[PDB]
Amino acid sequence: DDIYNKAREVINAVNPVIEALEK
Amino acid sequence: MPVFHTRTIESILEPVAQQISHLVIMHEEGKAIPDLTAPVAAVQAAVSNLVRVGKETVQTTEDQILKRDMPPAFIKVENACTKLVQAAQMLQSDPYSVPARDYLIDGSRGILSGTSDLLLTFDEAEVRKIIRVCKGILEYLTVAEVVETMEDLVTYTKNLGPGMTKMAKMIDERQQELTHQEHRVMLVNSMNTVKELLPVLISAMKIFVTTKNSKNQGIEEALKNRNFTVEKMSAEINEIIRVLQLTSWDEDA
Repeated sequence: DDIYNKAREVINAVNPVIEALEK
Repeated sequence: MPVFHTRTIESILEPVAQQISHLVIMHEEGKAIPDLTAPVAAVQAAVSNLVRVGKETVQTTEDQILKRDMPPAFIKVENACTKLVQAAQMLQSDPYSVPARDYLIDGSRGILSGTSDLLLTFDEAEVRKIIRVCKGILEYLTVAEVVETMEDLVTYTKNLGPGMTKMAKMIDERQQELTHQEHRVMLVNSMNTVKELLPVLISAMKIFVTTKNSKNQGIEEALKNRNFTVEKMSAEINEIIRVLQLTSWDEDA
């Protein structure tokens, strides 16, 4: 589950960049 | 193209759908972007770890489809991440900038689709890995027929044991990941029979070797029992493969 956990952290790290665009 | 995924991938990709729905809107819908140097540093850290783990898999894999389909996804994620980093640097000068905005939208989109593509490619290789183990056990079960000594029985049982352990673990993890409850039932029931018949196989082989050398009757009854056990175990392992192939089968054929 290393790839699954690594992918999960990527999706999680992108979330603050989305809400910043959406204001 | 793929309708169903595992319970894990469905859960990981559940929020992604709404994320893309929002990112796709941005091009239609003042400015002032709040810094974003720290959240982008986290993405770079996250992306590099994913690409690293990904590149380790491509280097250590036996699968040619994985070795081929996985590397383009790293590039898709790396190029998109460098866009987020490029975007953060031009927002340092002035937060009111349209070229930096387009880089952020295309950056996040390119990362999300890229990691989802990477995950699907990996899980498809994993189901292939499970089918290869099952087929391997099948092939080694045909070898039981040539075992005629206590030395070969020890050799055999010590070679079969770990494979059976590897397959059982793979099937338990896999059945727990399926969304079709009736598919889970087929895998559990088939794996139960294999687990239950494994000591029966050994017992039959032990009776066969002890009757062979030595001596005479009843080698036919012992033979019959061994062959039957191998045939029943083989039919169940083939049931497992077929359920896993119903789900996973990709083009062509």
